[PDB]
Amino acid sequence: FNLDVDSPAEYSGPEGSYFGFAVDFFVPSASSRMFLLVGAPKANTTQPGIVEGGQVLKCDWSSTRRCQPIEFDATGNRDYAKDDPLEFKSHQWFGASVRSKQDKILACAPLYHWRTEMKQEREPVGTCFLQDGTKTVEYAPCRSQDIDADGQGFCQGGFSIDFTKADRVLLGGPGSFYWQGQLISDQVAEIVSKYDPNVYSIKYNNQLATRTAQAIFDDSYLGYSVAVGDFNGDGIDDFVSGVPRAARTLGMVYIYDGKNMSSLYNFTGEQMAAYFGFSVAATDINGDDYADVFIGAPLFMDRGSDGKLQEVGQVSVSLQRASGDFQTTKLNGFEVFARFGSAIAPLGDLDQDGFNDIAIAAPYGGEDKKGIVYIFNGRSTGLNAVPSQILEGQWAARSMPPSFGYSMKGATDIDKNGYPDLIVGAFGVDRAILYRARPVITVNAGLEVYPSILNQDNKTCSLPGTALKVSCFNVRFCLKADGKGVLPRKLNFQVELLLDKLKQKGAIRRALFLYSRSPSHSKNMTISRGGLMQCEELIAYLRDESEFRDKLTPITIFMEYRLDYRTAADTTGLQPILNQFTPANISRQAHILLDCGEDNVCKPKLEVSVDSDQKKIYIGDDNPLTLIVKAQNQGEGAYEAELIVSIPLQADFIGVVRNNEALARLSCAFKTENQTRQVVCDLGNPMKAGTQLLAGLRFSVHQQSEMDTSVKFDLQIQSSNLFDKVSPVVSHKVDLAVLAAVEIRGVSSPDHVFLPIPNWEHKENPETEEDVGPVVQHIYELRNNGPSSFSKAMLHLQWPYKYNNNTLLYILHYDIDGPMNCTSDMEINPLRIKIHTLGCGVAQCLKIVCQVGRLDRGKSAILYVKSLLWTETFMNKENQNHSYSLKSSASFNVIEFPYKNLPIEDITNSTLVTTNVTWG
Amino acid sequence: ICTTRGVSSCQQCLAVSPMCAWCSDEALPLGSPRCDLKENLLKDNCAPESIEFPVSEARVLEDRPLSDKGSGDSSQVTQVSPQRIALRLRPDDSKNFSIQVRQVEDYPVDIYYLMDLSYSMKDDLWSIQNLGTKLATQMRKLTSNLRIGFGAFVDKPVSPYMYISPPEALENPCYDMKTTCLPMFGYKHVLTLTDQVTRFNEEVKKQSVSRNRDAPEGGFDAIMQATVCDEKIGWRNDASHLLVFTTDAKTHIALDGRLAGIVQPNDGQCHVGSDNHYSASTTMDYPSLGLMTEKLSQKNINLIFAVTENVVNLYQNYSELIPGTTVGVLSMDSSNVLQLIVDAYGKIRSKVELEVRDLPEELSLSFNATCLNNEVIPGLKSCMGLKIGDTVSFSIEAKVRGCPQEKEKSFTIKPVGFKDSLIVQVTFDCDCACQAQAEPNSHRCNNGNGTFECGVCRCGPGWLGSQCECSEEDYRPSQQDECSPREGQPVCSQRGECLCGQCVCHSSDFGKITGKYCECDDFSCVRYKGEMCSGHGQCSCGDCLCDSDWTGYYCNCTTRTDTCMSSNGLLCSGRGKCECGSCVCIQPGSYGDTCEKCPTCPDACTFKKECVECKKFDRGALHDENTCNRYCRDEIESVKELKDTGKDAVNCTYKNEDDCVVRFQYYEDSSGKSILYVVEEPECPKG
Ligand SMILES: *[C@@H]1O[C@H](CO)[C@@H](O[C@@H]2O[C@H](CO)[C@@H](O[C@@H]3O[C@H](CO[C@@H]4O[C@H](CO)[C@@H](O[C@H]5O[C@H](CO)[C@@H](O)[C@H](O)[C@@H]5O)[C@H](O)[C@@H]4O)[C@@H](O)[C@H](O[C@H]4O[C@H](CO)[C@@H](O)[C@H](O)[C@@H]4O)[C@@H]3O)[C@H](O)[C@H]2NC(C)=O)[C@H](O)[C@H]1NC(C)=O
Ligand SMILES: *[C@@H]1O[C@H](CO)[C@@H](O[C@@H]2O[C@H](CO)[C@@H](O[C@@H]3O[C@H](CO)[C@@H](O)[C@H](O)[C@@H]3O)[C@H](O)[C@H]2NC(C)=O)[C@H](O)[C@H]1NC(C)=O
Ligand SMILES: O=C(CCCCc1ccc2cccnc2n1)NCC[C@H](NC(=O)c1nc2ccccc2s1)C(=O)O
Ligand SMILES: *[C@@H]1O[C@H](CO)[C@@H](O[C@@H]2O[C@H](CO)[C@@H](O)[C@H](O)[C@H]2NC(C)=O)[C@H](O)[C@H]1NC(C)=O
Ligand SMILES: *[C@@H]1O[C@H](CO)[C@@H](O[C@@H]2O[C@H](CO)[C@@H](O)[C@H](O)[C@H]2NC(C)=O)[C@H](O)[C@H]1NC(C)=O
Ligand SMILES: *[C@@H]1O[C@H](CO)[C@@H](O[C@@H]2O[C@H](CO)[C@@H](O)[C@H](O)[C@H]2NC(C)=O)[C@H](O)[C@H]1NC(C)=O
Ligand SMILES: *[C@@H]1O[C@H](CO)[C@@H](O[C@@H]2O[C@H](CO)[C@@H](O)[C@H](O)[C@H]2NC(C)=O)[C@H](O)[C@H]1NC(C)=O
Ligand SMILES: *[C@@H]1O[C@H](CO)[C@@H](O)[C@H](O)[C@H]1NC(C)=O
Ligand SMILES: *[C@@H]1O[C@H](CO)[C@@H](O)[C@H](O)[C@H]1NC(C)=O
Ligand SMILES: *[C@@H]1O[C@H](CO)[C@@H](O)[C@H](O)[C@H]1NC(C)=O
Ligand SMILES: *[C@@H]1O[C@H](CO)[C@@H](O)[C@H](O)[C@H]1NC(C)=O
Ligand SMILES: *[C@@H]1O[C@H](CO)[C@@H](O)[C@H](O)[C@H]1NC(C)=O
Ligand SMILES: *[C@@H]1O[C@H](CO)[C@@H](O)[C@H](O)[C@H]1NC(C)=O
Ligand SMILES: *[C@@H]1O[C@H](CO)[C@@H](O)[C@H](O)[C@H]1NC(C)=O
Ligand SMILES: *[C@@H]1O[C@H](CO)[C@@H](O)[C@H](O)[C@H]1NC(C)=O
Ligand SMILES: [Mn+2]
Ligand SMILES: [Mn+2]
Ligand SMILES: [Mn+2]
Ligand SMILES: [Mn+2]
Ligand SMILES: [Mn+2]
Ligand SMILES: [Mn+2]
Ligand SMILES: [Mn+2]
Ligand SMILES: [Mn+2]
Repeated sequence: FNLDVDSPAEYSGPEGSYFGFAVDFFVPSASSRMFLLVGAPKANTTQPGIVEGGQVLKCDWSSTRRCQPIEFDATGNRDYAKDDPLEFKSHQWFGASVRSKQDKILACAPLYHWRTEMKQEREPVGTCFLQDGTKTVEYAPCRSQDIDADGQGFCQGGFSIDFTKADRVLLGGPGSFYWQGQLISDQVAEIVSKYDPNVYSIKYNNQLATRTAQAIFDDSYLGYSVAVGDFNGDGIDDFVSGVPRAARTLGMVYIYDGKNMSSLYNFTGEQMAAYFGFSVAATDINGDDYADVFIGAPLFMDRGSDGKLQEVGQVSVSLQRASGDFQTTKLNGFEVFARFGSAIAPLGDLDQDGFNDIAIAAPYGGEDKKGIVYIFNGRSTGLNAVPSQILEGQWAARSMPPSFGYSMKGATDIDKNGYPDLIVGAFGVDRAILYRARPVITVNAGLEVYPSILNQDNKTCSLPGTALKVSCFNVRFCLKADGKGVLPRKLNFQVELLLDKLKQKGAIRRALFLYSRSPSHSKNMTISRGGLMQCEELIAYLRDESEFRDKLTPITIFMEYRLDYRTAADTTGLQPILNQFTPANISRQAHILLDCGEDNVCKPKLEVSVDSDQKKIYIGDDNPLTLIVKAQNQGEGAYEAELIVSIPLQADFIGVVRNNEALARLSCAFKTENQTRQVVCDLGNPMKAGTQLLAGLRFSVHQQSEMDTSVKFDLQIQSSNLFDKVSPVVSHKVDLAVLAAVEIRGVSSPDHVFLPIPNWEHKENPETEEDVGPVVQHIYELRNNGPSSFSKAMLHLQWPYKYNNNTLLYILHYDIDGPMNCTSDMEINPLRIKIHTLGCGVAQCLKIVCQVGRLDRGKSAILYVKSLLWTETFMNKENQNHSYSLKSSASFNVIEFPYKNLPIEDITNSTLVTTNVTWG
Repeated sequence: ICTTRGVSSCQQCLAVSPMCAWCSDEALPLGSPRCDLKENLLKDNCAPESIEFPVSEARVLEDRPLSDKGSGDSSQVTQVSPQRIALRLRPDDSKNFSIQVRQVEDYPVDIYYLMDLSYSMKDDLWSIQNLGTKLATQMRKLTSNLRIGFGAFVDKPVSPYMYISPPEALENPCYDMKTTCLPMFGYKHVLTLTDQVTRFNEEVKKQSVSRNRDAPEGGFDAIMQATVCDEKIGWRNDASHLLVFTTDAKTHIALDGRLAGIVQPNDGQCHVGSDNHYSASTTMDYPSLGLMTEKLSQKNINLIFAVTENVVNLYQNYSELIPGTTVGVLSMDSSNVLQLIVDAYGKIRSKVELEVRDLPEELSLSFNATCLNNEVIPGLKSCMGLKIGDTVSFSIEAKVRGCPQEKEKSFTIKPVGFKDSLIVQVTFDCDCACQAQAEPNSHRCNNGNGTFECGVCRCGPGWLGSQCECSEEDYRPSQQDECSPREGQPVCSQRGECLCGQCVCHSSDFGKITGKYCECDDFSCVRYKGEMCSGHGQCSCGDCLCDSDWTGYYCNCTTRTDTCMSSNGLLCSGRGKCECGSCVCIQPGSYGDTCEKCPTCPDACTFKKECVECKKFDRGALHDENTCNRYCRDEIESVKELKDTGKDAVNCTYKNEDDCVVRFQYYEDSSGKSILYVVEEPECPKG
């Protein structure tokens, strides 16, 4: 929120040269000056015969706004023979990626082409140039003897680059091995010490590199983007890379170990062609010293209000825990065709609040599709999903989109203001903008009233105009401000005081300042940074006892303070800014003495009462939890009475009750500020004598820990009175309960078998599954619909195996689905076959007993019993023409719950499944 | 209400509710002729044609009848009716209207064959040498006015896609493989849509395949140019448009062009010049799914993905992101397109979904769809499983939230792909006509800025009402009553401290207070997860005014049904209702996000015999409801012996009401359709 947009730094390059396609800071160790590195591919150079070789310009913050190209190559195409070039170097896009460690500058040309030295070819291998002071080596790891498209000839190495914390480069080439992608990591020392101008293919020691893989991974574009960060405990930066076409163009992000180039973690997109992985970044956005992953899907389509798909792009925010797998949220764009997640730039800690901040850019959004950049502040809880500031491009669209925001770089304090700054490159208009952060000032102010209770018959101040005594009081307004970084010493504030703010724009003011004779006053204050809460005083007098007629309405003293632009740093108008979430006004209230007794003080007797209408709160779901409160004041008036409903962690207060006239409406509010969650409700200002108020407060409990037995609710009334200002803290609890509507259902498939079976013959010793009979399937499902879950249950299947020494339903096999094991008291399928009412009573029974694990609300457990109708026993002699109803039953018993120390008391039921065989 | 809490002035007396009304006087009955309801204002006085009670209308301005045949000189085929309705709404009101859409029997059809011409398509270009005239005979059975055209694509003619060296490969990219193929091209348009089907076969066999390096080919470049170059390609605005995309490989998506140095986003504009080639191929990136969806909808183009089995699952999941596009399995030699085109046209003509264009966000649209005989399906704007000649109806409701002075915008309601549309001209009346009286501000009510409104005078700093200015203590209360509409308790809303007979609502902070008794305010609404009206509705005097596509007391209930939609098409699989974008399963034992899971439900045998009985015996349930051949889209053919072919088949048996045993079989085919083989001559009792 503190980035200056009035007078930023304007940098421009030759038109048509994409000046700004890549940007970065240059902070050399051998100097105090700092520079801008602005890549400009397609720029023309003095290279003989090279058309649009590209440049990387060094622009200075010296206010001259002058950019000077860095001498990297300066040469033409080397020759493989006479009139036979080895490289081509034209339209190579040198400067498409520029990054720099402390003193070393790395720039690459991802469209550099190569002759391959074996056959006449033009393969986009790509090359880089690492410069350190005056020496310049060439780093082309993909310009190897692995030539063609199945090797590294189209690798385009240098498409994306990055440095690690210890002089190691991370280079991505999206074209290696038929566009599978490739990451190559080399020691900067190896890159410089092993450089040989007479060797086009150099082998480096300690070179880490991903290898080729199966063809199903082709056209994934690994190395499209790169970021570095630690994701194990080794302390060495690991490799992050986006694979936007992996997994059927779902997009993936690979994390490799920065030591042995072994895979660590994977991220996968949710929507095809959304280009999950176009942009990646790594920063600790939560102040927990664990690097957190940011992934960009600029073409992600979400659902609008209507429900249609709209392309807005989304950014994947993945916080890293010390245990492994991440906690990931999402963040969607705001305009269609804006490509929200196109660039993700860490900003260090922009506001110096203790948490790092990040910037995401929509290069084709905003007015006239000019480009927008959103700033997001970090918090303890992660990343604040609400943008804090929008940066809008200022330049028109001559030929192609200005693309403001297509490239960004931050986390470097180019001035000494103590706040990191930010570079944004357009490249559509060939410009680059440097936004400088303004210092943040946190100011707290106090307001006092001497005294807060006015007595009209206590005229002690003599009015200045005429010698008359009037009832008066004092108003003290203090002001203390401070902040980090480069700042002025004495700050100029403009404060405004308002007496009785409530009665305004038509009313009797009831209170004016003594000498000013006015209801308002101003003071030009000035304070120093370190502490020193300087204050000033003014006397205000109460109007005559018979001039306003309005008592019982508090006289609200109102102070508001602004800042004057007078104090700005020597940085040519870099004026500070107050803290984002801090109030620029503060209010106290004075009350006219009325009905406070002979003691001249109002002593109230506040009383809180809460009855138990709701009795049980069932674990597992959100429940309507309504508490009816009875707040009464059986004493003198209470100034600024409020009901303080301190709730538990699972409360989530919602609304107040309107449908009843027995309980009156109330103005309540939910606020968590100091170490506590609670609900505050206005009871009257002042809450007069008697005043028996009825009110209802609805809630919805999201239970906790599965081991608690109650939920806590503490209430008490509070007031600004001196004596007896509070009520006794009454508490009311409701008991957690267990309810689990468990049911068991069964079905037969088929539920009928018509005899005789077609094409059936009698094999006295069969193993076919066809010589036995048709397949009769029994499915039993145990489902736990209830809110509360259970941890252990039993299931008892009763199967009618035989009736008078011959089989009824020969069970072939039974399968399980869910947390359940089963065991049959008889050997199922003993013959090794491979792919009226007859119950487990009057017939011989085969039992299958099952042990069930934990079943939550949506989950269930299912037993599939695949049997065969033993045709031989029917239809033969005794059961010739008789209809039989084969009956199997299944009961369940819930024995344990994960809610020990709480009543459970049972769960049990049963059902049966029938398979009727008849003669047609 | 309208009798208190809303009588401040007109232009605001109407915004209270569609019930209130204002008046002039020709007199002034003090009494209580406030902003009362008509028939309560029409109880006392002031009705010499001065009521100022505007009612909302839905007058239609043109409704041509639905045609029976889409051919010939009985012009304006008129697949939709009505075609233009004038909508006139007052603040916070709504009116309903209807719209019918018909799949006309004989509607002209033009088919543009967009073919991949990479080397693997050599066998395909051969087997379609005569599949143009072969296509004419087949389509002729469904449309008498048929047009066809051809277009081809390979990929961007630039590295790393194009074979760039040796220099002898630019004229023969098949150089290092001892054969001949013509140089590659971005997108080639050869034949514009024409009714001469032999003219199609002539242009084919004049074409030859080319060669590319990387597997993905740029066809989204061609799909885009074939859609927005309707002039070059000749789409008939009165015809059903079919764009046939035939390829056997993956596709290049947007942002892939960065590798080739192409960073200019695709504009949805035509760039095929007189040379019939996509000129911007090498300078412009591939189009995104969002841009293709936008332009396919604007040009009424049906995209048909004719892809091979090896990549069919891919383009399937692509079509889920481009709604309205159908995919079809294509044989390796393109010997299947002819049957694939017909099967695709049947799918397209089977659905009707309404889309809304240029809808002013100030008002929201509800939809109740009538697809079957008379059974209405609320919350639906589309009908599924229709056949040509059918006609479906939709009832629509439009409601405004307040009302601006937007100067009568208009919007469009139409089905996707159709040229015909319903145009709705909205018009808001948010004030009485009396506030143009030309009695500016004058005599009778304190020359001190006074005024003369519609019959009252909202004075300046102190509006006594018909008089002015108890501005600072002038009073010694002389009208201290009526400020508490019970007069047995504190005289205001307790906020305002009544003076002047006009409770001056104080405490103007943390929002704004209003109302004649200060009863109303903002920020007094309810919370759902901690946000006021769930962050989806305005707060108007303790009541939420839900934004478009939100209902319920808390404005937390969506009107969307897409998250209720299953993989079969039906919402909640016909096993449950869809309440607030989530299913509530009704069939016992069913569960899941779309009630798709029900392992304890009856087998398919119990569900398919309902079709055997009504389709092959003309009886049983599903025939009394006349739903037989709307739910029984399965292909049924009475056969004999169930010849045990197929592993994903189930044999079913049952006894009909004639005591005979019927036997049949059920077979599905790998994302293809299903067939029921009913055994002729069931088994009945012997004589
Ligand atoms: C993050 O996501 C990444 C995205 O996929 C994950 O990456 C992938 O992990 C796979 C498993 O680790 C890995 O597959 C492994 O490859 C090795 C070696 O491959 C072969 O060597 C031969 C050529 O040099 C060829 O082997 C045969 O196989 C192919 C097809 O399989 C045939 O078509 C060939 O003709 C050839 O006969 C291959 O070309 C290949 O280069 C395999 O040995 C592994 O197989 C393992 O299981 C088999 C049994 O299935 C065992 O016999 C064997 O001992 C192995 O243990 C894997 O297939 C992918 O290459 C890799 N992809 C990339 C791009 O890196 C990554 O794992 C994930 N990480 C985390 C932490 O989640
Ligand atoms: C919008 O928000 C409201 C309030 O936060 C939601 O209302 C709560 O909904 C539940 C049921 O969904 C109501 O009742 C309780 O739930 C059990 C579940 O079996 C039900 O059987 C009972 O009938 C019982 O009342 C509850 O009263 C209601 N209000 C609360 C909890 O304050 C509403 O569901 C939300 N709607 C959407 C679409 O999110
Ligand atoms: O699919 C692709 C590229 C994927 C190849 C698979 C692969 C091969 C090796 C690998 C090594 C490491 C791991 N990954 C690898 N992956 N390319 C098709 C272009 C097509 N052309 C053609 O296939 C043909 N052209 C001719 C021309 C003359 C004679 C025969 C033929 S065959 C057209 O033009 O679109
Ligand atoms: C760099 O110089 C080259 C010199 O050729 C410029 O290229 C010419 O631009 C004209 C029109 O702008 C084209 O008609 C020519 O074909 C271009 N020449 C070549 C060899 O292609 C190029 O525009 C210059 N680039 C910049 C950024 O100024
Ligand atoms: C009468 O009113 C005067 C008005 O100022 C009161 O005086 C002050 O009291 C505050 C604290 O209550 C002190 O900080 C000031 O110094 C007092 N001013 C003086 C003493 O001049 C006084 O307390 C009131 N006395 C009553 C009501 O008995
Ligand atoms: C189902 O049987 C398995 C096999 O013994 C039980 O074991 C689980 O997993 C390993 C062995 O695979 C055991 O050492 C664990 O103690 C078991 N863990 C859990 C969570 O169950 C398993 O318990 C059985 N399930 C039930 C519901 O009884
Ligand atoms: C879609 O059907 C619903 C049916 O509920 C229509 O809504 C009405 O709202 C009440 C609220 O419960 C219903 O009980 C009544 O059936 C309807 N109110 C009436 C008729 O006054 C809704 O209007 C329909 N939508 C469309 C566009 O027709
Ligand atoms: C790779 O490195 C990690 C830690 O540095 C180690 O745990 C693992 O065993 C190593 N294995 C290989 C194959 O590099
Ligand atoms: C005072 O601060 C609040 C925020 O705390 C703000 O809403 C208000 O506009 C400020 N000025 C006032 C209340 O006059
Ligand atoms: C089997 O016969 C019993 C006899 O009471 C009947 O209740 C049951 O419904 C029959 N099973 C069927 C029809 O699947
Ligand atoms: C079944 O076998 C048992 C084996 O002990 C025998 O006792 C019984 O009599 C037999 N029953 C019939 C009906 O054959
Ligand atoms: C069994 O379930 C039925 C249906 O839900 C219920 O009415 C009955 O009370 C249950 N019996 C027991 C013992 O739980
Ligand atoms: C509203 O109801 C239906 C829409 O469901 C509509 O056809 C009808 O004309 C309307 N009726 C009234 C009284 O507005
Ligand atoms: C396509 O999407 C479905 C789900 O929509 C998924 O199950 C399947 O694996 C996907 N297949 C491909 C090839 O993308
Ligand atoms: C259908 O019935 C025939 C005749 O008995 C049998 O051969 C075939 O296997 C059955 N089909 C299936 C899928 O079981
Ligand atoms: Mn590490
Ligand atoms: Mn972290
Ligand atoms: Mn920060
Ligand atoms: Mn700075
Ligand atoms: Mn007292
Ligand atoms: Mn191809
Ligand atoms: Mn290609
Ligand atoms: Mn083929």
